[PDB]
Amino acid sequence: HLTPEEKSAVTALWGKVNVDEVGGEALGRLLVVYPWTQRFFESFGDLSTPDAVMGNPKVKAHGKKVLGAFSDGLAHLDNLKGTFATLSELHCDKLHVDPENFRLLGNVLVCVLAHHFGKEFTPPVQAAYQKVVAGVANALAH
Amino acid sequence: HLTPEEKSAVTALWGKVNVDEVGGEALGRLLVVYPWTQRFFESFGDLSTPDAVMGNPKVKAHGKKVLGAFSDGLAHLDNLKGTFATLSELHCDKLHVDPENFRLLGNVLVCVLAHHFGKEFTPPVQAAYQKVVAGVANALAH
Amino acid sequence: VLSPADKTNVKAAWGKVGAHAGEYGAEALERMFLSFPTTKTYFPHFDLSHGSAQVKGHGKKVADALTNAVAHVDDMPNALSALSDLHAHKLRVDPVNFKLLSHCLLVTLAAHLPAEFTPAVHASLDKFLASVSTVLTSKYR
Amino acid sequence: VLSPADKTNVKAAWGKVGAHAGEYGAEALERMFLSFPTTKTYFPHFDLSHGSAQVKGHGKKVADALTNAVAHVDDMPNALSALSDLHAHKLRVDPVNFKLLSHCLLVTLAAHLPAEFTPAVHASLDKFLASVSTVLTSKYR
Ligand code: HEM
Ligand code: HEM
Ligand code: HEM
Ligand code: HEM
Repeated sequence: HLTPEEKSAVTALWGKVNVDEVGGEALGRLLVVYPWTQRFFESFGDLSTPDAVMGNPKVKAHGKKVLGAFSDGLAHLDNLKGTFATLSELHCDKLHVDPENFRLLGNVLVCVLAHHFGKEFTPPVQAAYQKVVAGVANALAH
Repeated sequence: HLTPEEKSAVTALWGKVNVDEVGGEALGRLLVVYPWTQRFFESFGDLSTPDAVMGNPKVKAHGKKVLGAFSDGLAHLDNLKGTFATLSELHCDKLHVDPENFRLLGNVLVCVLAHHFGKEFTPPVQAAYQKVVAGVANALAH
Repeated sequence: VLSPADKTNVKAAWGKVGAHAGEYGAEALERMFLSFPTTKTYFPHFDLSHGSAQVKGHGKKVADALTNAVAHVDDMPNALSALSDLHAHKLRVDPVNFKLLSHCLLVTLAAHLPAEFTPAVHASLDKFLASVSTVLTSKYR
Repeated sequence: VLSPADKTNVKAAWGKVGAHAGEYGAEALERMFLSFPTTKTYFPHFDLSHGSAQVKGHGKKVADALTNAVAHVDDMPNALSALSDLHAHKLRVDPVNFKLLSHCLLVTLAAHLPAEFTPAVHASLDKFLASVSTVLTSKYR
């Protein structure tokens, strides 16, 4: 799927991602840009405005776990459907997350990386990350 | 996937489908209701109006082959991803049919069955066919 | 965006539905609950059994709303603003579910009104329901 | 449907793009061709190599059109009717491809204008591009 040069590109940039912040910024933007996804996080408290969403502690703590799982995916790019098997169960059996939403989060994460890295998120680097987030979206769909 | 009672329902109704007509009516409606799909059939001639589309001989002859393949699917409901493997290659390698379109044709076929069978296409029968056309759409996506 | 021909088609078709719009609304809901069971998660306090009087009454409300959407097909954001507040702000219905109920309504109209459900009408009805769906899922007020 | 706040957001953001709209249009096309290579099938007679002058000129045309869509955001069907004729009637572009170019434009604006691309603006821009996309893919004239 990925070329050896694509894998090196994806890896190098991921070494520079703040893993305390990026996950939250992505989950945060998902809730603001596609507001029906707020239904799945009713227990997280106040999600009433963008400023509320982006400052919610529980959104930040949960984005850290989401980004943790993307990291585990980048370490097992060849075996994504195995790395994410328990996680597909959870999103389908307990919640029923329509699989279109997994594709939306992947694309919000690419925007947040663009936002953080600027001119360093070149078209070739973006094209490598689009392959990884499509990978992850497909292994979550149950 | 299907219950033994669902399989019997799906089979009984399919025994009453006109296999010379239904395939064309479905392909015909796909081209009229979702007009960007006309791009994939430029060689078929005049597709300029609904009356033109529904009367095109080449649309009718091609709908017969599409319905032939749905029939082969209903005979191998347990092994759909094998029955359709060559066919997934063709729609992806030679054409690039976006897999959302496979889901649209399946839903147009359910409407045409509704249209032909009327009160006999009960909610339980429809729910069995939705499982079969989702099955087929997924085995075509490459 | 609806063409002028699309609007004539929808007005004529829905007109034929007539005083059966309630029963058609109820049948479409029953088809959606049976074919796509995740949709039941939006109606936890409902009785959703076959022949339920709650589904029958809800199907009537859904149909009356579509009748009104048809009569204000040029000004739909303004005629449906309260439904939009309910579906997009309060219930947070995922937009995928609107495609499902739209399909179940087309199936219901095809099974009951076969002579009206030509390919041209099918195409107009499908565009109408997508446009109604887009107003219901958008927060714009 | 855009809220009044969505419209203020889009006007302010696109205003900041300014005289860079051409270069942003070209970069978005290059991102879409590289990330989603099936889109190249719509441009068979183009040179699509990196730094191509045809892509640069096309990117400028796409950007000028979006500027005009922004200035007529209340009356978009009427301001974009010729583009709609081209994309829906003549080219028959599959609607999925509009989601792809919309994403590549958001990525381009995020990489170049980070201070403007807040979550509120991101949400407005995304709704604007979906609405432009719906007018381009509909036959209504
Ligand atoms: C696309 C990549 C996604 C990944 C990698 C991901 C990953 C995760 C992880 C790691 C958890 C926590 C698992 C645990 O602690 O046991 C989780 C939980 C959850 N995810 Fe996702 N997720 C994704 C997409 C989504 C989407 C699109 C939604 C909803 C629209 C969603 C809604 C949830 C919810 C509700 C939980 C449970 C949270 C809670 O109970 O507090 N996820 N996901
Ligand atoms: C969803 C179920 C579908 C099935 C079962 C199906 C089946 C078939 C079959 C059996 C063939 C002919 C194979 C052969 O003769 O070797 C074929 C060809 C083709 N299909 Fe499909 N198809 C489906 C969906 C679609 C869709 C959604 C499109 C386009 C939107 C499409 C476009 C084509 C085209 C262009 C050809 C080649 C026709 C030609 O060259 O004349 N198909 N398909
Ligand atoms: C054309 C599409 C739709 C129309 C016209 C429609 C119309 C309506 C109407 C008129 C109401 C009742 C309003 C009231 O009494 O205040 C309603 C309520 C509701 N709708 Fe929809 N609806 C549609 C689609 C959907 C879909 C797709 C879902 C979920 C799958 C949904 C879920 C609900 C729920 C949960 C209620 C509240 C029921 C209750 O609390 O009693 N609707 N809808
Ligand atoms: C916001 C979305 C889009 C905008 C504003 C847009 C705008 C334009 C404009 C202004 C033109 C040239 C019009 C002219 O010179 O007469 C054009 C042409 C064209 N567009 Fe688009 N477009 C968009 C999306 C797309 C997408 C998604 C595709 C395909 C993936 C596409 C394919 C084409 C093609 C093939 C041409 C013709 C190029 C040529 O023949 O020279 N467009 N578009």
